[PDB]
Amino acid sequence: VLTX
Amino acid sequence: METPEPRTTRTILVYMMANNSLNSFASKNIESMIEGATSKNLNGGNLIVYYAPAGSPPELLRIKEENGVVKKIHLKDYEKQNSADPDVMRSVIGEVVSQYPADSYGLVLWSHGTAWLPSDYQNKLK
Amino acid sequence: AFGQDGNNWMEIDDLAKGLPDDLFDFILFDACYMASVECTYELRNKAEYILASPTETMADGWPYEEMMPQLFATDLQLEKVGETFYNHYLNNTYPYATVSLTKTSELDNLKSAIHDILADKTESDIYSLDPKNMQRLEYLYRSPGMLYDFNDYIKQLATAEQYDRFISCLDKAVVYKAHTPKSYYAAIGNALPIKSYCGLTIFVPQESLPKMLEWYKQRVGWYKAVYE
Repeated sequence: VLTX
Repeated sequence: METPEPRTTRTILVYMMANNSLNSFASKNIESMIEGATSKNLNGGNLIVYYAPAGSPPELLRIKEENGVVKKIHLKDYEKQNSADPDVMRSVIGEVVSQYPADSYGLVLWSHGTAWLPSDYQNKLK
Repeated sequence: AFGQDGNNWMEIDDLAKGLPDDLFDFILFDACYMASVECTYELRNKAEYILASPTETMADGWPYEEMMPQLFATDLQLEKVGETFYNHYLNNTYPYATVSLTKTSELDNLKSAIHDILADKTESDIYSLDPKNMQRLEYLYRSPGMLYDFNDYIKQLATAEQYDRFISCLDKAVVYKAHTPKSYYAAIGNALPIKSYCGLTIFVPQESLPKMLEWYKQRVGWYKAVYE
């Protein structure tokens, strides 16, 4: 999953 | 002439630098802003979004309930500009503060972040 | 850095140039890694409060729907807004969130406390520190680990009395913080435990990273403020  | 909106309690600007891989999430986050930004919840204040997506030029948006529906109103369509240039950020802030004066201002800075690290930090490791 | 637009970024000192002084009551960073003592210091005159995460935040980001009435309240309490963020990521499939609220007016006193610890220390002393004693809070791609828990770093270098002064100042500056038991790092596809947590990170200089330290000394205001 992507993070910022 | 442009006439500023009547002064209010608070103006919040969300500055969304989404010209990158976070694009889809900026749009989901704007959806969530729309769900929350009722007349009752905004409590008289202004919610302004600077939205800089991938693939199209930036836009200035006002999120406000009118006639029982929260609208995402296009204020300004910018030409292509570097949203990471401090002078562009300052200019946008100035547009917003001028047109939406308030007793209090808030800023949401939305994008990728790496603390203080230089953006070319990978070049400074080996 | 903050804010990616094509190839261009805002370095932390560039971001400070983009922000008027004394205008905003608060800045909320919906972004990874921005609850950094260096970043809050650089931006100390840009807001009275900075609400941010010291680690990575899931791409789903902050819960704006629930935050909205709190953000526009007459009695704005950013601790409530941070609590809304934190509680969102509780019993969740990705229960990983860190948040802190920094009161910028207290950073000058904190700077003085840190200066009195660090300014007389040598680089060899700093380079010698055992990383196993400090909580790592950053796992960027290609990084050997640069950002550590601020309290853990200072604890390795302060006398008991210096440390007591530091904690007094730190508690006035970091007025709210929260963390889940683990934090998730995209570059390793795993969540790792947070054993020690003060709400802010700091750079731990390393002998193997001289170019990073050079850039830090010249471009990050915190360096000259507390190491010189």
